[PDB]
Amino acid sequence: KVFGRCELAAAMKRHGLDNYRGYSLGNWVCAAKFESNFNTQATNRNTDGSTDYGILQINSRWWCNDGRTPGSRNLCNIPCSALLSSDITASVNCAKKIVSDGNGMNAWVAWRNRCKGTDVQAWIRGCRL
Repeated sequence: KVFGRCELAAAMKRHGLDNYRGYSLGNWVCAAKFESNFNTQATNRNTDGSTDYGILQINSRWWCNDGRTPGSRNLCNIPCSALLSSDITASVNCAKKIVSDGNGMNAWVAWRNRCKGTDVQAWIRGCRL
């Protein structure tokens, strides 16, 4: 599923991501935008053999199991495919764990290189939340 911006913001908010660990909703939406372009089915192979899955490009070496990432951990205890569902519940729950890991949203390379320090509020402008 390819979410609309305001649609994703609404879902992310309902799921409790707004201000989660101090990150305003705009940060989350911004990250999703540059990580997957709001596409829950987005998958990207990484040089290390792992693969990023879903709307927030959750990695298979640490967070989910895809059956082809040696030395993987599956910290979110979930098949990576669950991170591709139209129902972002799995991605959100997993994301919550990732952001709480210690480096905050810096865990999302796209967020750090394209969202961090910018006016992320712009990502939720016009949305009815």
